[PDB]
Amino acid sequence: RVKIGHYVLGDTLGVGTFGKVKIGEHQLTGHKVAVKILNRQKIRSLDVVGKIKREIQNLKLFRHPHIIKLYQVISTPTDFFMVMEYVSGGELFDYICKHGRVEEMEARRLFQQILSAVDYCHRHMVVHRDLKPENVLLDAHMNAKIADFGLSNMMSDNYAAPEVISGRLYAGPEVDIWSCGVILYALLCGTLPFDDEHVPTLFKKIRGGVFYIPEYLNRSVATLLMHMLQVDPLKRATIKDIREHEWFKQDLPSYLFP
Repeated sequence: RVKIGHYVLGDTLGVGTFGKVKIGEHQLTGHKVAVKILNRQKIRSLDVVGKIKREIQNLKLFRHPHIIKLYQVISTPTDFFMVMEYVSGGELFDYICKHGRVEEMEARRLFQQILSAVDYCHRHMVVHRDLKPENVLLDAHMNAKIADFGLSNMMSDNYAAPEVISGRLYAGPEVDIWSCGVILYALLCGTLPFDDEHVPTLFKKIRGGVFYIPEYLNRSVATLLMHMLQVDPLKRATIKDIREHEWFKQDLPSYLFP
């Protein structure tokens, strides 16, 4: 049984290809952390050590109320221990899959926190790492948190942008907006904007750029979504295009874009 300070490592929160994430618990106060364990032998084998090393150093600097905070890194000759903030409310996509669509006012609130987080990354993240929906979580207070814990791989019971699926070399921040578009749709509707049992038809839809907007959504939010999910990146919204929007400006806390 591995121990770090007063934190005793127990349950496995999520497993990725590079390593595992085990939840540790303070024995005295009951405070929880998330520890990403990265085996040296496994990551030398996958030849990704440098990339990870630099990702950690970058993350050390980060300071955002909606991105996962790295407290300290413990480096033993065999493993890397990344002690990070603990999240208790699981995935956002699982919450939507389980408890239906989100009330409009809450959909906006979560989306404001998410875009803020993506904006921080585009500003400070040196080499671009694409935003993935499975990396948007929820804390005890129902706030969105961006973390790489690999919960979607754990089992108990839209896919990619039009330029991504076309196989060309794409601009990351542009694909992130498209990715933020599907999340907003997921929030407001409870389903994914491009969805079909027949797979080749799914990609046709994504490349076609035509989707369904339910009658319960106003033109305002619909016209933001129609702008975020444009196939041609040259016409696709930027973060500031979203920030100047009628629907997005409403009840926006001024701290999210300082």
